[PDB]
Amino acid sequence: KYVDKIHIGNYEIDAWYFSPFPEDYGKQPKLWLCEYCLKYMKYEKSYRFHLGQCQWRQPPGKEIYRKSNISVHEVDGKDHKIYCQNLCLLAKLFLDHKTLYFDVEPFVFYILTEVDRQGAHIVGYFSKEKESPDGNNVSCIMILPPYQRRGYGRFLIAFSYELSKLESTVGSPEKPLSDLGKLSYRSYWSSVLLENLRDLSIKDLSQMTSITQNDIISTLQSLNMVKYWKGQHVICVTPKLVEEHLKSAQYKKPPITVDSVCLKWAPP
Ligand SMILES: Cc1cc(OC(C)C)cc(C(=O)NNS(=O)(=O)c2ccccc2)c1F
Ligand code: NA
Ligand SMILES: [Zn+2]
Repeated sequence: KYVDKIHIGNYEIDAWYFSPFPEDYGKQPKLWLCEYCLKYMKYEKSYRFHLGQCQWRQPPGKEIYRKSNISVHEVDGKDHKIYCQNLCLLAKLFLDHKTLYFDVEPFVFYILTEVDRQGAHIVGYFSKEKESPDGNNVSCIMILPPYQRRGYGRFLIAFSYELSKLESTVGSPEKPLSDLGKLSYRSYWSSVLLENLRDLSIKDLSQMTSITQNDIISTLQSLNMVKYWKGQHVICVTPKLVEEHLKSAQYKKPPITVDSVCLKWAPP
């Protein structure tokens, strides 16, 4: 019997996938998690006692982004191993393809929180390899179900590229993406490339956005905005076509933006 439901913060969330919590935790009807330190617990009564004792009110590590009540904390897997392991176990409940939960030292984790008077409330996160041979600027990216489709995943995607820009490098999320992750990346890539084309080669779009040329190309292909000439993909779009796409329906929700002025981060 697996964990099939969690209590975290004020949320109850059904699981989507197996996550390898220890077997005596899986047998319970519900797993209870501290939303701040991510300790997982077996019983409502151990949970209630923890909440009265636990002094964390935000993620560990350093706050590398803060604008109003939106916060990102950078957590080195080697300096906060238990926390990062608990995060990985939580994420695996909602990610089919994640496979790494306990060997977190090679990773840095970026925790998105929404802040009120009580504390910084976890919304989702992405992990990133400290050293990525493959040029992945995201390893796993997860938004908790009650926050999905509300602009938070777009924020974290945009955030992963802002770090890539600061590293003077392109990057791409590690494959395979979850289904919602796929739709989300395609929509983010469209928005960013279309906005840059409104206001340029494929290589220019790549250097301006840190989106890889392959991701740019496959995005422009889905928009039917690339020609092929003698073995080369070549952008082929009119300003009017760009605006037709941009004011269409799916680009209408106002984003949580990443304000680079509020990003406190130096490339390793
Ligand atoms: C990357 C990602 C992962 C995710 O978790 C899954 C893995 C369980 C959820 C989201 C998410 O919530 N997307 N919706 S969105 O933020 O409103 C958004 C609107 C427009 C363009 C991009 C995103 C997400 F982006
Ligand atoms: Na649910
Ligand atoms: Zn706690």
